Amino acid sequence: GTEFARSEGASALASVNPLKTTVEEALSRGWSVKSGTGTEDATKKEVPLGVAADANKLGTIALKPDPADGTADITLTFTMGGAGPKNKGKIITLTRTAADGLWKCTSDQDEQFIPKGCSR
Repeated sequence: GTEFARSEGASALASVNPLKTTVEEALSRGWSVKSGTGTEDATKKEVPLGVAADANKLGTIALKPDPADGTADITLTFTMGGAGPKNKGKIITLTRTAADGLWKCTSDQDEQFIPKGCSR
């Protein structure tokens, strides 16, 4: 009824959207990306995303595959387990397709709370 449903969606997207850059910069070096926080590992040539899975209390951030080397499709998901009733259990998915390097955003939210630039 009084849930902040549109702001929840915007907050979730804002937690994962910046990670596109992180991913591209790693792949441009020929390094892999791995989930979580920490330091670059020059032995395995892995760069962490730099963000904790629970950085945003609306939900959880995940990367697949983990680690990711750019030779397969990458997905970054925000799973809204901490959200109010309209958005609880919904998932925003950013996918980078390996064949062309393009990103897309899809959500299974109700259409009216899907953030700008994302589709069903």
